[PDB]
Amino acid sequence: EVQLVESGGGLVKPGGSLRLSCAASGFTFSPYSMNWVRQAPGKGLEWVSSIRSSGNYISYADSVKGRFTISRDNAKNSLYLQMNSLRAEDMAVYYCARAGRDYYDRSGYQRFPGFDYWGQGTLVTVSSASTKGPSVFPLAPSSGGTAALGCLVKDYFPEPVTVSWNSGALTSGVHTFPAVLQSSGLYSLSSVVTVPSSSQTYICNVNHKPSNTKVDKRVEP
Amino acid sequence: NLCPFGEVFNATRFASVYAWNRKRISNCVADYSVLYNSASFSTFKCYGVSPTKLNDLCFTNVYADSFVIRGDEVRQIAPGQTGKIADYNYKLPDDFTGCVIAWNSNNLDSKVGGNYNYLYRLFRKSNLKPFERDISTEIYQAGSTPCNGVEGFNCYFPLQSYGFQPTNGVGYQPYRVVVLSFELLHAPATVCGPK
Amino acid sequence: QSALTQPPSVSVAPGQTARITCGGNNIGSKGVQWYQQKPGQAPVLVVYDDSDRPSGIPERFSGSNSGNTATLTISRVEAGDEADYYCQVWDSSSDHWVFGGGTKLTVLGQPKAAPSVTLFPPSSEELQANKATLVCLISDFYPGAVTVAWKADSSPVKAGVETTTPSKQSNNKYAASSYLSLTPEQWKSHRSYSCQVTHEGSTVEKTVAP
Ligand SMILES: *[C@@H]1O[C@H](CO)[C@@H](O)[C@H](O)[C@H]1NC(C)=O
Repeated sequence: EVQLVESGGGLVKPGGSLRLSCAASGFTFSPYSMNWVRQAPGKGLEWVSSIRSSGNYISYADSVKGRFTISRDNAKNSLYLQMNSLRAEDMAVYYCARAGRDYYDRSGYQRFPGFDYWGQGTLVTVSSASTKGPSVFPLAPSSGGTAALGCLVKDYFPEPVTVSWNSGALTSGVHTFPAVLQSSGLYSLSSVVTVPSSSQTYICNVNHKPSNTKVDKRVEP
Repeated sequence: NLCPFGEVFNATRFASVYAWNRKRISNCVADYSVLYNSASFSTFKCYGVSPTKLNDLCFTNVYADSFVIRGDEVRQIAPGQTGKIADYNYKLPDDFTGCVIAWNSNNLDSKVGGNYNYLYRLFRKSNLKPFERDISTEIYQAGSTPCNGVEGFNCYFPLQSYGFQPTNGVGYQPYRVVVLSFELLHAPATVCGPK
Repeated sequence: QSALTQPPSVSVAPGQTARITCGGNNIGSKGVQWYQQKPGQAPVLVVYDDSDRPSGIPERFSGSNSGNTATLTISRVEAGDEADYYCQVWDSSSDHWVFGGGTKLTVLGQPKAAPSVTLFPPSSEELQANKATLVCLISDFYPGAVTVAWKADSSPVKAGVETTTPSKQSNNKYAASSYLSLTPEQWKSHRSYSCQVTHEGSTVEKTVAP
């Protein structure tokens, strides 16, 4: 029904400036107040900002000060966050979320429900390091259920990396294992999918948005 | 003259969710105090307006929508919620300007053997648009094979019965809900408060 | 309201009720909202308006708010129930949404799970590229404590080993990966290279030969 998809993000240099977008489907945008939330790695949730359409009411976190601006296009059903002058503390997964409509109780006190619909999130990475593309290599079928193949994604910074199998319709036990931070600072990921031993060609579609690298490989017996 | 709010609230019989009843309140003066100073209401949520200020505003029309739902489903009546009642029975617009009032009717709408006369819609091809009513009894097609007016495999009756019994829990207990929508058209205002 | 206090952690038996407490002044006036965050996943609203529960959330999840202190109650807890839980309130004074620090639910006495180990040979393609990596994927093990040891020609090798910290999967058992970096000649030099995984004093081994 209702899905909020967040675009943008990637690698930003210290002091660099980054705009983000949140496209919305399934609900009319203006009546609902829309907010931005961030969670730092190994840290708790933090609220960045909120926008309200009625009076263009804008609220920002205390930590964001003159460097972040929140914009909403109700006709486009989209939410924007422009981030300028960025530091390491601003490195986090940023979520766009819809908030329930505030209501007045019988006494007339206003009560605000909270964040019924969230998004998948986008990661902003604040390093002074260059983006490096991944190298997608096949994993020949395993030797032991003998029913699992996979693909290897080597030496990619910064993450995320999205790892697909065939057209993405295949949901037959795909496991995208967590990546490793090597001493080089590059990440390496391995995906494996359980497949019938009796058997169809299988292609792993690897997409790295930060490196502009989209690679699909077919794993062969 | 005076608006017939009591008739909507104190009505002897209430409607099922799929066939929710609409009352048009117009050309009268409305004293909302009886509602907002009352304590018999378990749910009282006003969107886009404060209950205390309502007596001062004037509107072009008021719509009172009446139905009976289980207690756990009352949350769905509020705007922007998913659920069998919200998606298939009664939907409130995202730009809702009005009040939702609900109270327990277990003493009134329950029987020792159980009251199965209150119904809801379990199956529909598409989700309801705001303020849409479906009174259809057509058999639901889950497959390519037509039902031909008979319930069968892959062919189900769209409506289902609430089971209301006195011992059942409060969520499981029947609640009567009235939704007051205050409509402001580009036309002479016919519903006004005491002021 | 500008500050919400939450317990750092709470531990519960598999079948018993769990209560998480969010505390702030006049929290009941505006509303307490609770979120469940599982590792690797976005936050999910479990209760809103101090008591109302979103559709699709099990009836076990319920919330109350008693003045300053608000409690989130899970009537029957499960392995899936474990997550970080956060509480939220709105400030009219500062116009700020306030979040809690978070509470980690840990269900005690959960069944022990054996590690499944899958080892994959170096690519024909990488050996063409002249860089060799052996991948060892460990999945569906509880508890998330594992010791990976790599053996070269049935002799221990500690060179080029890189090991993930255990991470919780959707299937609610931890998962980990190990990578061994070797030169193509070294892969040719020794006939067998393979990964040994020790979980709860049990060593599972998988071997891949060129
Ligand atoms: C409905 O009944 C109550 C109880 O007798 C009464 O006080 C009220 O005036 C009636 N009308 C309403 C609520 O509009």
